[PDB]
Amino acid sequence: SVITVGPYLRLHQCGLPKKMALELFKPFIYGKLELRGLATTIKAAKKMVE
Amino acid sequence: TEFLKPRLVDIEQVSSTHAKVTLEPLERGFGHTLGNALRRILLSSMPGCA
Amino acid sequence: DMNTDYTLEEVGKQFDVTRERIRQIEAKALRKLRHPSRSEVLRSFLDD
Amino acid sequence: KPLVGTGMERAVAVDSGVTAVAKRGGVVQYVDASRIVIKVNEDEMYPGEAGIDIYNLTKYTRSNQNTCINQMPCVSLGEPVERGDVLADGPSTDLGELAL
Amino acid sequence: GPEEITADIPNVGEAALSKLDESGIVYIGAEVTGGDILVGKVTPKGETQLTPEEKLLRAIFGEKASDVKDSSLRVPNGVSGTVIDVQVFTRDGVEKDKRA
Amino acid sequence: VTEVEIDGVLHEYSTKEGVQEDILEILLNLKGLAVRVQGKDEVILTLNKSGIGPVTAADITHDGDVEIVKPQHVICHLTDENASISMRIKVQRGRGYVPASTRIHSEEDERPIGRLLVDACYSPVERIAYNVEAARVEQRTDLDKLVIEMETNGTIDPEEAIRRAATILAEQLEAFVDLR
Amino acid sequence: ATILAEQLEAFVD
Amino acid sequence: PTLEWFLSHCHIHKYPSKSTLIHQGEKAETLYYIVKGSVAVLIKDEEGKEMILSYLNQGDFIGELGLFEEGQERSAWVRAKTACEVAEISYKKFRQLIQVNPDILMRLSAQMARRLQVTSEKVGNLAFLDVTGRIAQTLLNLAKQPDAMTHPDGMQIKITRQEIGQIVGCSRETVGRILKMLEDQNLISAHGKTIVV
Amino acid sequence: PTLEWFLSHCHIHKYPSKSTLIHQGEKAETLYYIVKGSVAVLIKDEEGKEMILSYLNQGDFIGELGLFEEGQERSAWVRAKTACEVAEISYKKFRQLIQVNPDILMRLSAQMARRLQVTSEKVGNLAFLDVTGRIAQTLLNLAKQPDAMTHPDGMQIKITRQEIGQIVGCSRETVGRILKMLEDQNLISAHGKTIVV
Amino acid sequence: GVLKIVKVYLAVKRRIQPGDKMAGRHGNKGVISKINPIEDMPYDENGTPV
Ligand SMILES: Nc1ncnc2c1ncn2[C@@H]1O[C@@H]2COP(=O)(O)O[C@H]2[C@H]1O
Ligand SMILES: Nc1ncnc2c1ncn2[C@@H]1O[C@@H]2COP(=O)(O)O[C@H]2[C@H]1O
Repeated sequence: SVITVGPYLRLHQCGLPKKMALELFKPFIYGKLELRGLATTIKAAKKMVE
Repeated sequence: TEFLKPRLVDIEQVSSTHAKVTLEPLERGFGHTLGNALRRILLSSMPGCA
Repeated sequence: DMNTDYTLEEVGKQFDVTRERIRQIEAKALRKLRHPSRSEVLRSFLDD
Repeated sequence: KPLVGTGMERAVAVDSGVTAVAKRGGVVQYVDASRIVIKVNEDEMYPGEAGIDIYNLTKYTRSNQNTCINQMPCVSLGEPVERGDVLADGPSTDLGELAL
Repeated sequence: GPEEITADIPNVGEAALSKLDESGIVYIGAEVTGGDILVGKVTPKGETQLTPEEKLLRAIFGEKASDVKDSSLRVPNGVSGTVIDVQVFTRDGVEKDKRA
Repeated sequence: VTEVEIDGVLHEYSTKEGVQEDILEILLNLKGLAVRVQGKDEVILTLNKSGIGPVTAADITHDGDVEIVKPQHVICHLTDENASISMRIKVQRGRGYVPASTRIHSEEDERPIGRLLVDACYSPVERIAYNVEAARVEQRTDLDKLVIEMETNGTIDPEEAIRRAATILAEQLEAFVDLR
Repeated sequence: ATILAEQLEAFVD
Repeated sequence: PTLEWFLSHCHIHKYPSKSTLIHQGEKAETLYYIVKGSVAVLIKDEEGKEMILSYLNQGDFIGELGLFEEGQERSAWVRAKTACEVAEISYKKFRQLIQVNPDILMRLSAQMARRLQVTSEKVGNLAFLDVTGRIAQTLLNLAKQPDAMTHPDGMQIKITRQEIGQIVGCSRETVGRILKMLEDQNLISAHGKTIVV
Repeated sequence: PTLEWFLSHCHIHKYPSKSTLIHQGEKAETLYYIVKGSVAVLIKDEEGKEMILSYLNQGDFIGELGLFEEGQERSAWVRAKTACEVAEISYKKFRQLIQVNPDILMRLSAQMARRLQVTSEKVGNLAFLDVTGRIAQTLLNLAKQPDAMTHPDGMQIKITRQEIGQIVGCSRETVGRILKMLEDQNLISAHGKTIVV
Repeated sequence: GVLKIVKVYLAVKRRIQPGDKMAGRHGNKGVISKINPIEDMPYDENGTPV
């Protein structure tokens, strides 16, 4: 992505448009939804994502 | 009208005099309003003996 | 579970005879499973 | 527009060919959100021809680089017109002068 | 055989169909977003087979099918906008499907 | 205004016969509009009109329980005489600039065609300043007087707003006195 | 904050 | 004519046989109209047999039941005996068009009157007639059902002692024997075909 | 409301209890409406044996299926079990009133939907249940219809056996028998009134 | 092999956000890192802010 500044930030921190991490952290979430069982399996997980 | 307010979240108290305040939530555009008028009156209106 | 797909006549020639009452068993099994208590682990594969 | 100029900018806005001009001075007959019609002056009019133009305009359309296109009048109707003048400004144009 | 287009699609939510004509095509004025359908196109399909597990699935819900495939147009992922204008081109020799 | 809708049109990018403007230019002639609704947080007004010449607020269908602030917030111009216009204009009450893009984002309630969403800037205020002159008491000349200059739309009483300032400031000040 | 409320006793009115 | 007007708003989805179109308990969101074909209603004994409430032909609507009210789920299973085309429109669309158009409610409510009327007829034939009387009532009333091959002495239909049962309600062998009995009264004739002599 | 504007030009009668308004076979000529009270709608077979198919309360229309088609015989006996205020509307002017105002038909058709639902349940549980289950569905639904008192933890009802004999249309002696057989099960406690735990 | 063709156009609009690049007439590039509520904007004697 294009970039910019966080003047407030500290060292370890970094701005992140969230969709990026969102789609990039999907199977974490799918294991996690099967774990919660809101999405008992993964079709419904993606549905509920939508 | 659909106002918001903050709740005093904590008084993290180091000492009797040296002390913190957490405070939230606010609508945006006020933390500086507050801090401005707060510190103005505190700096520019207080009685005492000397 | 197998590389096979066993079918009708052989069963009689293997098990004993029967063919039609198998069908009848089949339908009644659809009864006891279909009733929306076990049909839901499929019901989103209905959407497959 | 901008506000500081150099002077050329009028002379630029024309020979893009990006919008109509007054081929022949006249008066506006008809106006539309898409088009216009004029009456040509007699002296400019030639005998066999009726001497009226139409100008049908460029609405929302694309480039190679695929951005909007549109044209529209800077004028009113039932009013005189001198020749060579403009009819309609463009996506970045104003009174025959660029506006980006 | 010849491919074809019409509203008829299998395994549909009428949500998408709500905006498509009898020829299976969007009406103007609408707004759309990624994953919506634009035209229902389909292609003559052959036939195949499946695993015993999906067989077990289709065997109790009674899942039934046809011999044709979907090849329908959709909005790309991440995109949305307003429905304003279109066109169709058809052979001199091919029947111009009604709305053409 | 938060929405408008009209006869004869689908989408903003369309056009019309007998008109100078586009749709949206006229929408922008409307964003600069003022209303003083009395009882209601939302209405629809209506309009119908025909005949060559400008179309202003004078032409519209006013209901008596709302004060219009201008007759001549200019809107459009009829170029041709046979043209006619007929629209309805939904106004709400609110504050700020969550301009109904927020609504469609929040609301995929399946609307019909025609309903022109419009951006909302409920905020009435336009300009403001203050000056710290010296509130005269014969002794306490360190006292200060504040003169606040203001500019807004119509729709607004000054002392209404002032006492509302007092109201909400004190409401929050509760949390500074009462809740500790 | 109390004293500010005391500043504003004029104008809740 | 009014039908084609209705269909002008529809999506015709086509369904081969066995297409279990509706499942009872599905929510009701969609109206159906038979464009082409005929279809079977079905209700299941909660563990065992399901029974055919009736058969339906061209000209009529399906899923009308849930319309007037929210949270209305589907009443019965609905399976494609034959391959069929069904027209698809929704609710409020439909409510709007009823504001626009009359005569659908006329025809369909009169047909509901026939529905409840013949349901009374079947409740009566259930209560009063012994089973031979029931089967014989069926033998009459289906010769006049428009599916009857003209036979110069009687009416001929290709029932195989199966749907006579589902409509009457009985085991199949005893239907064999009471046909074997109506074989003896010069009323009926058969080869798996059937003729009402 | 709309109600009174309808009624103000209707020939109001007060019909006391048991009065046979309608003898079916009569040729339908006038629409009625229960302004107040309660009525039973019922039929017979030619040997005399008769069945109640419904009762209708204030808020309900009857003579409603004859209105549309001109000159067909009436459909069932309709006899006021109570002192009932009835409106009376000849069909020829009621059709004028429909031309003057629609939205009179959604509600009749909704309740015909309800009627055919429950009648389908009648025919089903007929096919299904030994009388035990039939009494089961009965005492359930009568503990659900809006005349059931509560016994603090339990639906009280007292709509006594003479009446339920006619509701299910069956011998009350077996009703008492199975009711005793359900008091064995303790789900019911019944003496004149039945209390459903 | 081609039998008839359809084509369509939608319309899309775009509005301003950080990361969107910006400049004038001197090489004077720049990118947005923030957009300011008008209150905390500095401003003049006449309140007419920047
Ligand atoms: N007794 C009956 N006779 C004829 N048709 C019926 C009967 N019961 C139900 N149906 C139809 O079967 C359908 C099943 O569910 P629907 O809600 O779609 O609407 C129902 C009616 O159209
Ligand atoms: N099986 C039934 N269950 C409930 N009510 C019925 C039944 N059959 C007929 N009715 C009622 O009896 C009425 C007789 O005349 P209608 O056909 O006008 O309308 C009929 C319904 O109101």
